[PDB]
Amino acid sequence: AVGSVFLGGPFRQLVDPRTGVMSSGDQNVFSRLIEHFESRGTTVYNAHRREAWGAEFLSPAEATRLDHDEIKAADVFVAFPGVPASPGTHVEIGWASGMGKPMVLLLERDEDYAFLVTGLESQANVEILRFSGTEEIVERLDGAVARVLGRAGEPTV
Amino acid sequence: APAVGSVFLGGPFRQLVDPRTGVMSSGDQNVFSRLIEHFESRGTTVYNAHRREAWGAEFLSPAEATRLDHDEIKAADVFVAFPGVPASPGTHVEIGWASGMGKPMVLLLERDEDYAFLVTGLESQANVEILRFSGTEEIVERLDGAVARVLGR
Ligand SMILES: Nc1ccn([C@@H]2O[C@H](COP(=O)(O)O)[C@@H](O)[C@H]2O)c(=O)n1
Ligand SMILES: Nc1ccn([C@@H]2O[C@H](COP(=O)(O)O)[C@@H](O)[C@H]2O)c(=O)n1
Repeated sequence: AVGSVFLGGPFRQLVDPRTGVMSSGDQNVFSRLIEHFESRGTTVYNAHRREAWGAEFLSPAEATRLDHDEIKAADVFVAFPGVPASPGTHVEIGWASGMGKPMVLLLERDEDYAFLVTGLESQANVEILRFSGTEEIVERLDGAVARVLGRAGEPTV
Repeated sequence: APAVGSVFLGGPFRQLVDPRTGVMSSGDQNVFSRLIEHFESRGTTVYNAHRREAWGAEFLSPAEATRLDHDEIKAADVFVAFPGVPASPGTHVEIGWASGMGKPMVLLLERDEDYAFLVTGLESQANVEILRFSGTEEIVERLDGAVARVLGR
């Protein structure tokens, strides 16, 4: 029941400078979430896959425009803010919250996140999904997406 | 040049609070204070969390901080911020709020340090001017010109 999702998360910090690409492992976490949605026929926008995991980077101007456009187009925004913080994902969190996009933020359990990320709870249309592994995310994500989509339009601060 | 009514000043906060004392260092408070005074002495109202929260001694809750910052950014004529090295998580959220609402922005980038693609990419896709700097005096000398240019659009 979800037409499209934008999936965000750390990119630069995950690129191995020796290889110019994200590891198999980091690619796998994003790929699990991408396939989770795509298997239901949902369109998934994701820069990491788009840019061949770091091998075919866009220019900063192109990356920025395309990401904003894809977030605007998508029904829901799902993202890992990152530990340490992903600068681009944090910009994206600002774009999405500022435009009233339904959001699911994937936060590592027992890690500290920014005041301006956790403070979005109850003030933007956001659900926080704390996780201790990728399987937990896969198990809980559909419920969280459905809830924030169900709230789209409810007034928020 | 356009009249400048108000500025929201952002930058690293958590990473600058000395865990030994619970407050920002003198040197760090001074950077923000100089920029605040720069604007206020020129008739411009300044919104700034660092001063508001007593340099770390009087933090707001995450919810209050988030709401107040978003509201003050929405209110302000221009957004001026240090994205930080290393990146300030909250300032990057604020950069997203400001760019997303089409706010005139001046981003203060340390010269010869690397910043994010989605920050430098704003230079051409949003109403932003990047001001690279090697010291506080350079920022103070160049800020009015940068503000005038973004406010003019
Ligand atoms: N080359 C890049 C770098 C970041 N980004 C966007 O910003 C986020 C990652 O930011 P970082 O590289 O700063 O961690 C991703 O969610 C992605 O959408 C991008 O689309 N292309
Ligand atoms: N307690 C806090 C923490 C962050 N912030 C906002 O976010 C930025 C700082 O983010 P960090 O603390 O993540 O570096 C500032 O520009 C400030 O406006 C705040 O207003 N109050």
